[PDB]
Amino acid sequence: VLSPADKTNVKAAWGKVGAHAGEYGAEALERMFLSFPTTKTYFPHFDLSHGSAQVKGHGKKVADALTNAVAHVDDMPNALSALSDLHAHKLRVDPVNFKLLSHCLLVTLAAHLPAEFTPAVHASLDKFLASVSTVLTSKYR
Amino acid sequence: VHLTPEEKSAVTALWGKVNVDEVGGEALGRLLVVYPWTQRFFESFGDLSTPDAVMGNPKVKAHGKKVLGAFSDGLAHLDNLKGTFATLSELHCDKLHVDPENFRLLGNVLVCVLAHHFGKEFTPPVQAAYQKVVAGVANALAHKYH
Amino acid sequence: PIPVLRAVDTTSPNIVADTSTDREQRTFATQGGSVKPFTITKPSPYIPGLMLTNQEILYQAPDGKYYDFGTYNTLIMPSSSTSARVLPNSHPMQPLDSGGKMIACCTNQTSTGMNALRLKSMQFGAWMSPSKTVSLFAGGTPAPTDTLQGVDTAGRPTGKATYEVIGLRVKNDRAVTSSYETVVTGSFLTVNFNTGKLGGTIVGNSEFGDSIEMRDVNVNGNQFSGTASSGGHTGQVSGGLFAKEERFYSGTLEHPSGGEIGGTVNFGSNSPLNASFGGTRREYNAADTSTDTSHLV
Ligand code: HEM
Ligand code: HEM
Repeated sequence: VLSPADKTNVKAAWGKVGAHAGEYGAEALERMFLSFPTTKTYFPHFDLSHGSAQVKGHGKKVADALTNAVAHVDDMPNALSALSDLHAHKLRVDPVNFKLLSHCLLVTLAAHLPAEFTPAVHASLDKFLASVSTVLTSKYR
Repeated sequence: VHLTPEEKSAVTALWGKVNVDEVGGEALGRLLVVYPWTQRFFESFGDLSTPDAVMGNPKVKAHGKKVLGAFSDGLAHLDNLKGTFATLSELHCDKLHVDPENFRLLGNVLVCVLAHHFGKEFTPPVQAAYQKVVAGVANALAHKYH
Repeated sequence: PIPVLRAVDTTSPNIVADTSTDREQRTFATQGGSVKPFTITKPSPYIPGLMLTNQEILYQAPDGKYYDFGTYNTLIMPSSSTSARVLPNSHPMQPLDSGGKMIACCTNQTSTGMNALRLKSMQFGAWMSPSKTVSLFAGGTPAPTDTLQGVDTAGRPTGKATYEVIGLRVKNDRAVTSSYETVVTGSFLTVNFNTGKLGGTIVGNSEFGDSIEMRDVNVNGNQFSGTASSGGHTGQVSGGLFAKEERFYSGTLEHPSGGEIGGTVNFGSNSPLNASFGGTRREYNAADTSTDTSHLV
């Protein structure tokens, strides 16, 4: 459960990402695929090499979805229903994979936002990402 | 842990810039702030009620120094982490009963602290290398549960 | 007692001077001295039998000798006990083999809390001769003008940027520094790329002496120069923007060049008022249309 502090911390930090969100998105995916190569199994016919436009494209989708989450931080179950359909109903992603990508997003954010990635903000981003994850991994139709 | 030449030089080149009196206290501090139940293991350290309190707790900083010390030790013995960490594994598992999930969590907060300090030098392959190290350490520290 | 710093032997096959155009260093110095690019191959203290090769910078003093940046020739690191950080206003210089003394801003090691000490593409400080004359300096990787802020859109620099800096003098065989506290108290310089001007004040104290106020300073590409004043004297400002642009690992532009800044202020031949300074970009905005040097907040 996010605190009120947690919500503003997440809005502020993610607000700073601005129109580089697709780049943060793609870098977190690249970090995931390299650090944890079992995660690649979910993308069986992607090009997952260093340059890949496909990873880039996908990263922007992920990053935009998170921006949508941040904008609807109070009612994420309703906001993210279609993505829960995809990840829990269709794809059946093991939740461990969401911890892996969440960790990689945190690392991406630490590397690019060193003023903003304080201990308190790190704490909120982690809680936020865990909450997003829970929603995308739940069947609640 | 097998590191590649490129990986190994990358890890060590970054490790060389780590301020060994501060970075350990940082990582431990973030553990206590991001995963607050870990505070219970350090009830003896006094005020941990606040992120600033935590991060400025001199016993946190002191104790962090020792945990980084152990990771530094680890870097010289990547091929015998279990042996090297045997005494510590007994302390943490048999005596404190730390849930081993928390060893993985600290490994990961340390990785976040590295990236925080080194920014664009903490490239995806450099991270992947550090993941192998922190996973090695956590598993070695958990050995007595296995 | 502080140990004696011995000159680096650049004759070693481990230390090899860097003649690439992209590693070209620029230095502003009251009485000579320059920062100089090397590739340096050294063993790791953490894994034996390794040799690590990295790009680095050394300081060449006026007497011709080269020095590295280490614990003892850099500004006392502020204490970490509280959330708060104070920079001590007075610091010892490190005695050299030559008779001289040295101070510089920072090492390449990690730290927290005080951004103006976390320089990655430049150094500043002072060298004192065996004769007690001082050459103050500031030097580094100049900010390539093709990737200054506004250039992507407008083909020339545009907007404003605001930097947080520390000034340094030498007084009584000690390095003395402008007031710096976490900001709570610091020194801010703002570049206006619309007008080509630089404004701001290096805030003095008991030890540093009087503040240095930027009076009329013009900016052109990645250089600036002009006048400052301090305690009714006029000094000459010379300086530059530093640091290459920052890119995402994709190659896309993340931050423009010139994320660091530095210079000297010269009040007179061997005047003890003479200063170096350096610092880091705290806010920028290419689409700013303001025509003054008021600070970004
Ligand atoms: C913050 C976490 C995540 C977010 C916000 C997210 C978001 C999305 C979005 C927006 C899409 C595309 C839906 C569309 O096309 O409109 C998508 C597709 C996908 N996601 Fe996720 N996702 C996340 C985590 C994961 C993880 C951890 C995995 C697997 C390891 C995963 C696997 C996939 C796959 C396989 C697709 C479909 C790609 C295809 O077309 O083949 N996702 N995700
Ligand atoms: C890889 C992770 C870790 C490493 C390398 C590590 C290392 C160490 C080291 C070197 C000591 C000092 C023991 C001595 O002086 O002989 C220690 C003590 C301790 N560790 Fe850890 N540790 C880790 C993770 C954890 C975690 C996750 C917790 C709790 C959540 C924890 C709780 C403690 C406690 C409570 C002590 C106190 C011992 C005492 O006060 O007598 N450690 N650890």
